[PDB]
Amino acid sequence: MNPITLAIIYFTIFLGPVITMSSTNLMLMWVGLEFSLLAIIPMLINKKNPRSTEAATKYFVTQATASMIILLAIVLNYKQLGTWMFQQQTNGLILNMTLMALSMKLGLAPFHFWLPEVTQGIPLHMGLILLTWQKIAPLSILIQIYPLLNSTIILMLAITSIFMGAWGGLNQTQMRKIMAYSSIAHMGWMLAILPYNPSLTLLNLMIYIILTAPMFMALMLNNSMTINSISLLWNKTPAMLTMISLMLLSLGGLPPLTGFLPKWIIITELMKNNCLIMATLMAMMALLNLFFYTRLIYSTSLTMFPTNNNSKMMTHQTKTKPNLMFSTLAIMSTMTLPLAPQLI
Amino acid sequence: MLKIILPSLMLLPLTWLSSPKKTWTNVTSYSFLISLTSLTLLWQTDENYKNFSNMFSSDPLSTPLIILTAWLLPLMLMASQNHLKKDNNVLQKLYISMLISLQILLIMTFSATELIMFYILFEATLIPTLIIITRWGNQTERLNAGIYFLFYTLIGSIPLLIALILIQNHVGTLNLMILSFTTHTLDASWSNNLLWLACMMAFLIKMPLYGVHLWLPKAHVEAPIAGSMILAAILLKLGSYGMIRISIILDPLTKYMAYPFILLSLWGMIMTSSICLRQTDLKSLIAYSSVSHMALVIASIMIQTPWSFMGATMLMIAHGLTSSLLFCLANSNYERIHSRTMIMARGLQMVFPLMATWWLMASLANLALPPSINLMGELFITMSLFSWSNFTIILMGINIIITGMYSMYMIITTQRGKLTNHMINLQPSHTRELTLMALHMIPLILLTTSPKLITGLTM
Amino acid sequence: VKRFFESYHEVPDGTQCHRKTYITTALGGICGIIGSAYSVSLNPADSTLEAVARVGRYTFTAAAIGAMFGLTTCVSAQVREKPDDPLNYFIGGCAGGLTLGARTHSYGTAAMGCVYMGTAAALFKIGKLEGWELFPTPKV
Amino acid sequence: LDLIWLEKTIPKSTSTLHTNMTTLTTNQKGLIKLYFMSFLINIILIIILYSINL
Amino acid sequence: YPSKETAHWKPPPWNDVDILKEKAVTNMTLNFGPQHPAAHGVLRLVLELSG
Amino acid sequence: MPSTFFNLTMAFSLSLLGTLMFRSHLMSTLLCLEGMVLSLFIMTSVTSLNSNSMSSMPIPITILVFAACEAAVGLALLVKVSNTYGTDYVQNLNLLQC
Amino acid sequence: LRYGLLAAILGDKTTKKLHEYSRVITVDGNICSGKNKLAKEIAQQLGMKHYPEAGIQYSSTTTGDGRPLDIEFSGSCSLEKFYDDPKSNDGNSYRLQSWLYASRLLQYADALEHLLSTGQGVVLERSIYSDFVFLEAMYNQGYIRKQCVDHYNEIKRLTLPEYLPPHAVIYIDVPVPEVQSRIQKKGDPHEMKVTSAYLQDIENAYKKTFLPKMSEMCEVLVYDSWEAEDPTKVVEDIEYLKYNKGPWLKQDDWTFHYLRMLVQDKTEVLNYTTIPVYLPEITIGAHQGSRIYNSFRELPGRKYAPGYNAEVGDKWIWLK
Ligand SMILES: CCCCCCCCCCCCO[C@@H]1O[C@H](CO)[C@@H](O[C@H]2O[C@H](CO)[C@@H](O)[C@H](O)[C@H]2O)[C@H](O)[C@H]1O
Ligand SMILES: CCCCCCCCCCCCO[C@@H]1O[C@H](CO)[C@@H](O[C@H]2O[C@H](CO)[C@@H](O)[C@H](O)[C@H]2O)[C@H](O)[C@H]1O
Repeated sequence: MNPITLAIIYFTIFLGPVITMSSTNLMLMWVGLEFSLLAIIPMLINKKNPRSTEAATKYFVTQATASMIILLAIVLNYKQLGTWMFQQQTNGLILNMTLMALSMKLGLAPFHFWLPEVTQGIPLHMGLILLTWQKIAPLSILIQIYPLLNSTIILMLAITSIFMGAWGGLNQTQMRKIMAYSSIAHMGWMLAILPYNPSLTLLNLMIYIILTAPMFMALMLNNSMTINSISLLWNKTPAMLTMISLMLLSLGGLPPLTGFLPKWIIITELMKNNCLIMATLMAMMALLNLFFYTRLIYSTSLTMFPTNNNSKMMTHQTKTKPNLMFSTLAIMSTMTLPLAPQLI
Repeated sequence: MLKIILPSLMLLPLTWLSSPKKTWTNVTSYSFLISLTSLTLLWQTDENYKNFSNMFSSDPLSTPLIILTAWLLPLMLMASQNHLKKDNNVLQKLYISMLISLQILLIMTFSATELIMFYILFEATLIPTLIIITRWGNQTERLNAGIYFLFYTLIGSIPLLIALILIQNHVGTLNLMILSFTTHTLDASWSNNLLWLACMMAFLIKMPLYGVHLWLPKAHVEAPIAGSMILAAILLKLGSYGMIRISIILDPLTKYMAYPFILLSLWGMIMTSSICLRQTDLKSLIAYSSVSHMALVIASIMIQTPWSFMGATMLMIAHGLTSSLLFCLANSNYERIHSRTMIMARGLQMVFPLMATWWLMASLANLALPPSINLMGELFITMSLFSWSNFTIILMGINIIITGMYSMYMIITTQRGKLTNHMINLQPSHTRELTLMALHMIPLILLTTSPKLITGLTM
Repeated sequence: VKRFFESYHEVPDGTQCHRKTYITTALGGICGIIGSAYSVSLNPADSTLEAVARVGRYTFTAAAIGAMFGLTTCVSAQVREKPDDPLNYFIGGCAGGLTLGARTHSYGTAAMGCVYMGTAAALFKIGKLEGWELFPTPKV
Repeated sequence: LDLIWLEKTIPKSTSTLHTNMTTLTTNQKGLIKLYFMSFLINIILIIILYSINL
Repeated sequence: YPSKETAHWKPPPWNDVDILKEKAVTNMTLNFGPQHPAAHGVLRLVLELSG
Repeated sequence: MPSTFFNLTMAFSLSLLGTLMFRSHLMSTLLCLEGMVLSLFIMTSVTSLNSNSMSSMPIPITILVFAACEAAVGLALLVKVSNTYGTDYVQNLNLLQC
Repeated sequence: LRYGLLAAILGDKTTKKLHEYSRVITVDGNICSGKNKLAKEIAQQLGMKHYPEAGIQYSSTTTGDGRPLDIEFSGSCSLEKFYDDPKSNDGNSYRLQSWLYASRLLQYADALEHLLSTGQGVVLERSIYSDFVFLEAMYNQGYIRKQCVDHYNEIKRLTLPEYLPPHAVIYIDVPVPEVQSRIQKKGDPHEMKVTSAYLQDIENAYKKTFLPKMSEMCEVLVYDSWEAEDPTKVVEDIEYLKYNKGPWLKQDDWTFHYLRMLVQDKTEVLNYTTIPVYLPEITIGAHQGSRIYNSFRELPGRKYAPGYNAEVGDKWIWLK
């Protein structure tokens, strides 16, 4: 890409979600969603290889179908109420269709199959964008209509997302697929508390982003797209092992780290609302994630996998890739539990 | 309490800023001084427990465990000075940091006033322990041992978190003093039974209970010497302490919900004392002896009497010292012959006359020789269980006989017989190792002299 | 309508066996139908006849599990007067798990299904008795 | 009991169950045809849920 | 965790580019002539065209 | 009005079904997406005309603008798929299973 | 201001710098053919930069102090050991070949960076395009295994397609008997052990796979020894070579920019040579790897980043 194209596509990517978050009109929220969908595809298919094209096509077809369902809901609400916004009197089926289509856009189970494949097929920075920035626009619409959503539908989607993410992450040797399934699990947690307290959904989104962006940056540091590839960190870049371990454990949700606070506060609010069974099931199944993160920690930081002869030439060279943002975000994602009351 | 906590934190910058030659000396000396400072908790001249702030407190149950935790860290640092002899200086400092961070977290846990803070710290202690076991073990099974140790705890801990959230929603607070003073009876509903189970399961697994103890022999066999030391000494007592604290709000359900676990502990103590008779690994033998001993603590805490609580506390402290001493003794031979098989080394008293004296003292404490605090705790637990039911004495006597048998069998196999002459590498005992054993034994003798310190809340 | 399912809680447990067994068989059949639908969709059969055979297998297995669960629960609660005790549901769940294991020809699956399904059924009975609600509405 | 049955009953059984579920769930063919058929099934299920719940 | 079905899978390429089979190009064949206005009536120009 | 809107809703549902159930051609799925767009445009236009809500008549045209942009992007992806594989069969697009 | 999109926008465009002699010229030939002299003369006469053939120590000489390092750091391979015992059992043969390919890839990155940054052409002796002849000779003579050949082919497939080929290739053809005679005349106690079959395999590879392939995209010039002597004739051929072929014609500023960004980060260049393929000949093992890595990081001028080693005279650390 040349500078004009880079500017004009990154501006569209940034503008889509901004328009959705700022719009009062459901049609303009849909316009923002379309902006995101159209602007991201060239960056997905930028490298031009069969996997890139396949990922781009899958993403496009899925997201276009979801956008059409959302537009159907918007148009039916317009027909019913003569207004371009969901009201308290909007029809339950219209709201259910909107919820299902937006969950398809997000990637919540069982509408999750496309997400790990599209994540696998694209470069790491594009995966970072897709799993962080592209989640804001669909979630904003839901957060605007949180008094109207169906708790039964949302909790079924949430528990299904937790179970499917936890089970998917176990079987994966691919780092991008593991990131995708982590995204599915955390989105299940985010959606579990939407009908009750969307402030906690925003908190979980923020902590998830602050954890995921550094993980993708660390992956990009050496293009470690596999467990065996990341295992060579002790030789290629030893200094990142401690922060990678802590970030993975925080994603898992071990208490002392910041990643605990979302699960803890969400369980608290669900219990306050008398959602004991679902809260217990979610907190119980969120341990498979700790397992398949601890496997990564074993392979990367707590052991030493075999290395190659050529990695000495790697050692010879000088590197300048880690930004100032990695340290900031990693520290904020791991060592911020003491400041818990401020976050909520 | 901050006067104990903060210097413990400052140990870490001391470790990372000290020169490579003086790091061990400085850290060990200042850990000893912090252990001395922690003795200010013993100045209780009234029945009003110490409450330093809204966040920390100290009772007769917490103070012994806090002092033991403060005391152990110098001993762990000393024990770790040989098998970390070859590692890089950064790696040695990382190990020291893990041990110091474990000390800080355990002291905070035992001084905690709220159950939720207790939970956060009691589960934060896992990360340093997993790191120590997996990153510094010697065998390929350390990874699976760490997985077991982590998930046995996590599975039981999640229900504990759910129960604590439920209690806070119902009552409005988790402060232990408020809960104790405003405690009310629990209706015997099925939901309340499930609450009882959720409150007790995490601690029972940590103890461990007889059915869910498989994670402990693995961890002890695969862990380094400091890992085994801290584990057996304090990480098992976390469960007993939590049970004692949280049982105050679960009455009267205990009276009928304790039967399954009282029975499990009473039978499993025999079933593990028996395994100790035919365990080939010395570390495994010590671990199973620990399981059998902790069965007594579980049973006494379950039956809940003034005698049972005091006996449980005394046995907690005595086992904390004695099991650590036994692990250090075993590691002394391991660092020389590089095998945990007990039959491999024999007649070692012919070449280590004084190490054999330490072996004998540790074994006598293990089998509970009067007037040792081991026997104080065991005898008072036995009396409380006898009052409970007069047929518990049968199981207690069987366990006593088996304990004597396996304790003396360890000595007869290792320190006695004909020397395994083919072992040319049996170097003379290190002054460091002898000092380690002496520091394990002297506090035991002094506490035997003055047992009033290690009685619990009840007496 | 769907009130056919909520009719399960009319007469106290231990009475109207045939009816409760019909309800539970319907529930099991519906679950098996959904599972077969997903299995045929993702992981397609090699032939249409094979797909229909797999749908039949799943539906019959699930219906048998549900029928056994209901029948065993009612028979237990009738043979022993205990009309509202979670142990009846635990026994029924174990019977359903044993049915699953038998139909699959697997002892390990039989035992694990017995334990898990018994626990799930006992928890369902406890929830019905104590007033828990799956999927509570936002009350805050 | 300690080396065989207490291993089979709790840790080994749990590990086997979840290793079976993971393989059952993550053997997807990678075909958008099948993925969208599953999405259609989900939509039908949601419609039925709403219809019978009123 | 291998499965009977996953047995036939293989790890993805280290760089996402796959070694894909050569693609046959089937350029259209046209019989320009002989009965064509511009073929001079007795020329069979066989053209392979891409578009 | 009522019967017309019911028929339009059913037509959109048919187009959505045609989109969800593939049939070995990406172009056909793109055409089904176009059909869904057409149904929605007709519904919005009919609703605006029936309500006399002249200020909401811009929205139908914006729907077409964005649907056309989406269709162009889809056709570009079809071009890329045909370049890669020789046809627009969705069977080929399965490299990401592993 | 390191090169980036900002620098490209503000200027620093490759097409602006390119001139008539902004080319890449690769001299090839069997062992002992005059490549060194021919390349030196071509570079001196055309103003281009001479790049001596990448060896076992190219990376160490190009980074850090510039001094050669211990072989434990520089690849644990030995050409003398290869010639003494070609069919070793520690895989010195394939370890040497893979290390040499990695060094040649690094040198090609350096040469491309120099050309694109300054516009001055580069004269290289052999390159990543002709490296495979030695591997093929090894496999034909039985010095390595099919698995080693597959691993080499995979790394080449991962790395080579990302860079532009040389503009001109200059092959000095000298027959195997004369190669052998020249080797004996030089008198290297280890090199003299090379069998004639190995040299014939190298020549066969050069004449079967290399030259026909490179003729597709580059400008090829084949010379005999009597023409390779008197390098002025070769330079006179190059000076009138017309380049109307290859991938260099379809490049533009915003393709040179991304090629430069790739070639500017030496870590990214060698990223794929270190793929975790567990070939015994190349796998190190954790204990030796950590030992060697710590010993290396304890070398002078290697503990920290280049500008931050007070031991080697770096200054103003506290404000850097
Ligand atoms: C009462 C509730 C509390 C109890 C909760 C119990 C949960 C514990 C789950 C811990 C999971 C342990 O997961 C463990 O994974 C290791 C991998 O190292 C497997 O390891 C083993 O797998 C199989 C045997 O089954 C062998 O082929 C393999 O060589 C061996 O390593 C164990 O079989 C499995 O048990
Ligand atoms: C009650 C809810 C609690 C859920 C969470 C509790 C933690 C459970 C962890 C489940 C995952 C355990 O993951 C465990 O991985 C190990 C290897 O690491 C697998 O071990 C495997 O070893 C080899 C292959 O390597 C196979 O021959 C063997 O049959 C298999 O067991 C176990 O089969 C799997 O069970």
